[PDB]
Amino acid sequence: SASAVYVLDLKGKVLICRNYRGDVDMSEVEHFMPILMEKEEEGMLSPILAHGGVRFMWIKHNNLYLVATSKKNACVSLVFSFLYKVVQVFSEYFKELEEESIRDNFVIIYELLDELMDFGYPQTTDSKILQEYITQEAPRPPATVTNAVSWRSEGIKYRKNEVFLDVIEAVNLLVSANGNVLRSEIVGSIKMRVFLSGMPELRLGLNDKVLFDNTGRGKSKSVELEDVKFHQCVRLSRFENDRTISFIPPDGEFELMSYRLNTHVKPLIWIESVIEKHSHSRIEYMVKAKSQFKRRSTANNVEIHIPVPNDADSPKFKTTVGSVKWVPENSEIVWSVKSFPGGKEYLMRAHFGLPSVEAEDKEGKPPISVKFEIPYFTTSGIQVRYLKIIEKSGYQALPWVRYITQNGDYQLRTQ
Amino acid sequence: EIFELKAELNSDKKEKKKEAVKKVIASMTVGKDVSALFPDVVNCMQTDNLELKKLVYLYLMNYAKSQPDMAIMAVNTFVKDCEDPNPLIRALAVRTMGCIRVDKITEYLCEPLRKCLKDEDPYVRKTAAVCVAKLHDINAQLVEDQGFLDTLKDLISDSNPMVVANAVAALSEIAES
Amino acid sequence: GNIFANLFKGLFGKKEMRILMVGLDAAGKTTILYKLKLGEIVTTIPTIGFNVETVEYKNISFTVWDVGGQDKIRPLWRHYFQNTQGLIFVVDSNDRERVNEAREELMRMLAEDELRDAVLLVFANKQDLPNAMNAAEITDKLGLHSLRHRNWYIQATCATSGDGLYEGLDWLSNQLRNQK
Amino acid sequence: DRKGGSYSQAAGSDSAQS
Ligand SMILES: Nc1nc2c(ncn2[C@@H]2O[C@H](COP(=O)(O)OP(=O)(O)OP(=O)(O)O)[C@@H](O)[C@H]2O)c(=O)[nH]1
Ligand SMILES: [Mg+2]
Repeated sequence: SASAVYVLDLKGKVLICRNYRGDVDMSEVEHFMPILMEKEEEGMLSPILAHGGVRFMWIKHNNLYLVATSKKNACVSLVFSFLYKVVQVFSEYFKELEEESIRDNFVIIYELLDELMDFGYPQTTDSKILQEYITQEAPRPPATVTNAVSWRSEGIKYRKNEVFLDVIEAVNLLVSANGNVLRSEIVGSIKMRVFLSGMPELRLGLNDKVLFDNTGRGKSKSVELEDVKFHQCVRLSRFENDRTISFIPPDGEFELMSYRLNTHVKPLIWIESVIEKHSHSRIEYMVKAKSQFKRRSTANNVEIHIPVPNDADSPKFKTTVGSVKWVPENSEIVWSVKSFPGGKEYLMRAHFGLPSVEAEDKEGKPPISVKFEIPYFTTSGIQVRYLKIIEKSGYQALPWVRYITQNGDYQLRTQ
Repeated sequence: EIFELKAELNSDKKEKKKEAVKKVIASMTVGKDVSALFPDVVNCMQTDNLELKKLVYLYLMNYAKSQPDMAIMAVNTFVKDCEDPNPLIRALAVRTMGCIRVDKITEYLCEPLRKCLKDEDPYVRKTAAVCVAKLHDINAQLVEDQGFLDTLKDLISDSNPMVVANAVAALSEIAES
Repeated sequence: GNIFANLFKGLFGKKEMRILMVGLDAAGKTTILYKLKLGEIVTTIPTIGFNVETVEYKNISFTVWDVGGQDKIRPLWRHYFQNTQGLIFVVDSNDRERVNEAREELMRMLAEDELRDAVLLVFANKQDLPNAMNAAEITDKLGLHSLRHRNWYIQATCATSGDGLYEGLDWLSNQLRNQK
Repeated sequence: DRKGGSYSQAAGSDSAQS
């Protein structure tokens, strides 16, 4: 229940503001910057600010803080969801999120803000629906918003019915300094870019453990996602009733389902680091990377980031496979490898000097993270069974899907 | 500057009026007190272009509290726009009527609110519910006298499920206060 | 410079002209404007603000800005006085009590230096009952014959019937346009 | 070709489930 949502700037200037209830004065935005500065300097800065009896909830955007001032005890989660929807709509309409587009599309930006929410209650949240009624280059509102199906616009015609799916896998491993993995969770991502004619109702079917157990086929390799979230077009009733993933696919790229469950398998890449750091004399980087993934899968664009000393200079890299580049801005050395086949063993030996004068304050030990991304690999083993594409007119669809395995929160605690 | 903008707004050229409106909107967003030109834009308010109508409505909403006396020359325009065949125009008029913080403005908008309460368009119904909720928040006594509680309650048991949800949220907000 | 484009535009008609819609409330000003623009007797709510419309006749688009006779809208007629070339006063011959108020409003409107190039335009509204006066009694009561330096003409127009609107439009066009 | 795994055809439903 934010009183007014406004877009700020890096210098405190409000790029654009739009009051929705009028219960909060527009002059409260000026005091938001001093409050944020005081909070940052004291460690008490939070996204939800508080200016007396009015709370100024702000979200750190790409270039401006989306401050949504509120007065009463409005839904904080609702305000955050509205801000996220507004950010997504702006990203869809404008490819750049900065001051260049804030002051360049004000005529359409004001109309979009007015149409999105009224009296603090959001009304329009579909990017396609908003673009079909408000454009920067007006007819009556589309019937899709009024109709029940607000995620599948009717009347869409295409020459070919091709849908491109993406089995995105995020391998996150939380390995402590002792060598044991604490947080090892893999989050699935079933995103399909449906581009067909009409409003087909997708019938999602995969090798789900629950579905296999219900059907009596709980003996093969089935993916048991701890948390499964359906898309907006996905009908929750069918999933709760018999796990039937039946919903109208959206026009374009959208996230249908996103699995999320813990992983009990060995890490895809095993990286062991050795720190032979002398006392203000030199530093040793005994970094050894072992590929725990299958040899048939290659980790393309593998970049194992090893944090080097903050004051370290004149470093020498003695590795075997993969180029090592030291970035002064990042204050770390990334063991970048173009192609990392499974089972490969890469050994590196870093050596650099240190300044004679000791550092005044400590810099910490940031965890070492790798950027391995091996496509065409299904670590979870979940295989899609079928995709029920049904249309009233009747057409032969040719859906496609690709499985991509990447490294997410794969951070290894430093020694 | 100000004189040139006023002269452009007091002209019969649609391109010049649109340029003046865009300049006024840019000045207002940049931090320029354009409330002094609100009476000049009052005459150039009833325009066929929807882009200019939205800018005029936004200027009136942002310049309603600053110049409540000058806002009395927009009740007729709001009444005329409340019966526009285009659902977008009707929704914009309903939103602007509830967004104007005028004590004497909402009194004359009760009839348009009652007319738009039974709007067949789900977007029109949602806009009418939002306007009723805004009027109740601004004046609970006025909302009670207009008898919008019965209309809001019956909106829940109708079609336009998004409009039903908007009406339910409006009723909860009215009951919350 | 060359005026070939102006001559070409004037050969087929380029003049538009202007007009004003003022008078007391319930004097047929809104009805007169609707008849000029549309041509039918449509019932409308009182003009709280103002009505803007244009009528094309004789190749001239004489736009008329209707102004209500309400107390809160009577002082708002000064906003339309800027960039205005014509002024039409709506008389209420059937409202004897409001006749004095209408005459006072007309005198106040005509007593402004800004509204000097607009000739008087008095329409005998409510010309449907026997109580309505003629074209000379109304002018004599309003004192239009003593308004020097103003082209004021008394015309009787009935909103329900529509007769006399053409005569008033022709008189306004003659007062504004003085060409062949 | 495309990085991250080549696109593969998908079926319509579980043919072995009737
Ligand atoms: N029925 C009828 N009404 C007439 C006639 N002549 C004048 N009128 C008046 O014309 C009025 C029409 O009202 P409006 O359309 O609002 O125009 P108006 O007279 O200027 O009134 P306002 O717009 O409120 O200032 C009626 O109220 C009548 O009082 C007539 O011949 N028949
Ligand atoms: Mg009128």
